Amino acid sequence: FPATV
Amino acid sequence: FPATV
Amino acid sequence: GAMGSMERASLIQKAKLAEQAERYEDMAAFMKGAVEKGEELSCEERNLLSVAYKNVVGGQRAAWRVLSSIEQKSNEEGSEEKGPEVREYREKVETELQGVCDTVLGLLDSHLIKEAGDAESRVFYLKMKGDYYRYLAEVATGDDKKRIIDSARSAYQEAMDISKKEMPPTNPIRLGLALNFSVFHYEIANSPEEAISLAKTTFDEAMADLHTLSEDSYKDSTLIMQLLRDNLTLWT
Amino acid sequence: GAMGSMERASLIQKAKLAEQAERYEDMAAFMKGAVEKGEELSCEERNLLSVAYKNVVGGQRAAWRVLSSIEQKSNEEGSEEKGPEVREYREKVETELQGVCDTVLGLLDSHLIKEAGDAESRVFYLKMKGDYYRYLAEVATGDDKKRIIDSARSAYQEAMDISKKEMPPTNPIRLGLALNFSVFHYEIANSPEEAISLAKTTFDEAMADLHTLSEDSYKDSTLIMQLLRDNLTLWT
Ligand SMILES: CC(C)(Oc1ccc(Cl)cc1)C(=O)N1CCC(CNC(=O)CCl)CC1
Ligand SMILES: CC(C)(Oc1ccc(Cl)cc1)C(=O)N1CCC(CNC(=O)CCl)CC1
Ligand SMILES: [Mg+2]
Ligand SMILES: [Mg+2]
Ligand SMILES: [Mg+2]
Ligand SMILES: [Mg+2]
Ligand SMILES: [Mg+2]
Ligand SMILES: [Mg+2]
Repeated sequence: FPATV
Repeated sequence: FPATV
Repeated sequence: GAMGSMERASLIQKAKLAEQAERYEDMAAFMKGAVEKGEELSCEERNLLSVAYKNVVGGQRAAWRVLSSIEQKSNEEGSEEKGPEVREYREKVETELQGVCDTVLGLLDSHLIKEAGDAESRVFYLKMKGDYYRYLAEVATGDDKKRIIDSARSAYQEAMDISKKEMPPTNPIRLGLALNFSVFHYEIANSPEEAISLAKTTFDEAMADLHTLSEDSYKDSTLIMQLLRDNLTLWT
Repeated sequence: GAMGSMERASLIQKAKLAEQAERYEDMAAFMKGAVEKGEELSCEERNLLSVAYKNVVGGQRAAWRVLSSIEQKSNEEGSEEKGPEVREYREKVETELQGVCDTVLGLLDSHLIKEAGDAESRVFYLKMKGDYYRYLAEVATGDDKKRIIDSARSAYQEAMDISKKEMPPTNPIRLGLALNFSVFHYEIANSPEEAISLAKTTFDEAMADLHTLSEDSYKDSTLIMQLLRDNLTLWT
């Protein structure tokens, strides 16, 4: 999965 | 801490 | 509210203790109590709220994905019928996840967003609104899926518009907002080109503004820039 | 019971799903429901029950230790008074921990132990009884601390006596029982020499019986033997 913050 | 199972 | 009898300061203290103990459900409950006191949140307090719910919903999303994968495999050809249990339990987790999202969205609507006038606070809360609509979108399959997606998009767009007007391109909230909106485009809106363009333009405009920063601000901004780069690498 | 309407087989299926999703509170609730159906548990089912509650209480113990350490530091000389919040929140976690222990002990007493006639089942449940009294002992400070410690000791001792009569020295339940009883001696009973003697004698008697085992049984027994060795290394 892609990075989120 | 020591190992337990 | 079960936290109605506890002092605001005590709720914030206990949220910090819960974080140290990795008790994120407790942390979230304490922060919900603090919000419900009705006062605006400071920067530190906003970040306690976000950390708490991020960790709670993150766990639920991870569990949901495990169960959804098992469910999808059960519905392939050649798969032996195992009854309704996988669907039931995925639904249970899903319903709990939706409940947490609804709770956060409720806090934002009553009344965090409307009282947030500074760009730093308003953008922070609008990013949260987009994020929790995005989590709802991840599990949505019905009459309202399009409206949930549009709610996420609208919240992110308002946050983007404010952030571009009111914050430097290296501001960590502005960067994190862009990072997440880019993921929204890629994973939810079926718009990978938009995702990639956003991540690239955000990275490049941040790069150009790093020279203005102290060492400590530089550290924060470059961390998020690296996440933008990681996504770009994943996607290209 | 909230699980009263769900089929036993469905509860077991869902416990396995919860394990895959790392949803250990759910796993424990499903297994409590399965126990409350009133039938004996198979070997696999006993291990689902233990895995579930081990993970739940393990998280609570870890949190308790974090909070107790913060509390102990607050009560040193030179420490600024921060009010009752650290104690309150440690107490909250403690009370939840005790509740989980009481729940497990209740399942064992109503009626898992009394219906367990085979050595494998009876030793397994008595080990659990010792373990959950040990967790109660870790947090006990009152009139009953000695009685809690004695309850742990008694359960472990009965398990040891059966295991020595009825199981080979390499049986993984017998080994794990000894491992944990040794830790009881070291950490709870203030008997480090007993802890060390038990671990050593257990290791050595297992070593001598490895030759009887298949490759797969050998793997299981040697894993626990290594834990005995690790503790001995920690303690000497
Ligand atoms: C991960 C990192 C570097 O950045 C972000 C960026 C955006 C979000 Cl929503 C969360 C984390 C981070 O933890 N921090 C610590 C908290 C800081 C909060 N700052 C503000 O509210 C006003 Cl600038 C951001 C950086
Ligand atoms: C860790 C390891 C190798 O051993 C133990 C030993 C004791 C306990 Cl209480 C738990 C784990 C292990 O996971 N397994 C898998 C489960 C097996 C269960 N066996 C029985 O009930 C009858 Cl022999 C033991 C080994
Ligand atoms: Mg007050
Ligand atoms: Mg649903
Ligand atoms: Mg653009
Ligand atoms: Mg039935
Ligand atoms: Mg107490
Ligand atoms: Mg002896």
